[PDB]
Amino acid sequence: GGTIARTIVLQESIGKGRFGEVWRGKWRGEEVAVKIFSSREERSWFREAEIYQTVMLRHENILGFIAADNKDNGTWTQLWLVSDYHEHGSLFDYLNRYTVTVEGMIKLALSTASGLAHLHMEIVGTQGKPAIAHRDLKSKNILVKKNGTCCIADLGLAVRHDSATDTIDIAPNHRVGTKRYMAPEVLDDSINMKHFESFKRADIYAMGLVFWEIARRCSIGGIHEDYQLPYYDLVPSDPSVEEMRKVVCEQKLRPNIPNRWQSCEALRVMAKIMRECWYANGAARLTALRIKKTLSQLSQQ
Ligand SMILES: O=C(Nc1cc(Nc2c(Cl)cnc3c2OCO3)ccn1)C1CC1
Repeated sequence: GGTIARTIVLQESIGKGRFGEVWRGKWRGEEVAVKIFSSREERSWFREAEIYQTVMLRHENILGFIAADNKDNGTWTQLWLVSDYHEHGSLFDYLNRYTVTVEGMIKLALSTASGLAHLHMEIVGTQGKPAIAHRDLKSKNILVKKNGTCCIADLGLAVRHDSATDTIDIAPNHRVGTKRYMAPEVLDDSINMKHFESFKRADIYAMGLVFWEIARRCSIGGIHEDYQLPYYDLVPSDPSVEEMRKVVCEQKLRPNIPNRWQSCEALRVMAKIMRECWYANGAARLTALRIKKTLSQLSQQ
């Protein structure tokens, strides 16, 4: 019989995401992470399996996919996605728990940017990889590895591009992701969803917000900010699209960039990146590749 889900033993509930539930399990004694969906969540499970099985997707900054599988407990069927397990868990949890050095902040930012640039990059060839946009990037969907680098997870809302015929592989709906991190053009439904570049540009805005979350926790001489989500100072917990739109589109506010960040070159570079991710017009935003190059150069300095 089956060689994956059949031989994995669940040990601990991690939490619920948008769809399904995440567990820590053991496969041949090795820790793995398992996202479990019910029968009525088959479409979400299949789509996420489909994205993870994209040719040439594997990358140190994308969550390591092990397998999609079914498991029948004798009463109902569970739909499984099995991945690498990372003890730290999400970047959200990590940044709540800890402060980071300049070096640590750069490692988190660069690795996140490298993951995104890999998603975004079309790789030509017989085993070519289509460009992929995530559509729900946030600190809760990025995991921190033991080596202090990040990998991106939760690929179920992603869209894939066919460059040749110029088509996206699904018919995407407006506003599928996390409201707090929606780009201005997503918030007001102005985004042109026939244009794949628009989804890439929306991801960059969200990454900018994640970079802000990280930079806050960069402690220099004991001085740092408390952990906050972007827009903590302007919208309620669990904000509505209208609440978000009023702040982001009408008032045109972005997360505050503290004065203390100009006094350190690494923070200065990060703050400049954030601004250039946060333009209301997506076409003006930096690319993931450019951001990766800037952070790579910085980590060398
Ligand atoms: O939570 C922890 N680790 C952890 C959590 C993961 N979450 C996810 C996410 Cl976010 C999305 N898709 C998944 C996941 O697992 C399978 O598919 C993955 C790996 N490791 C440690 C704090 C206990």
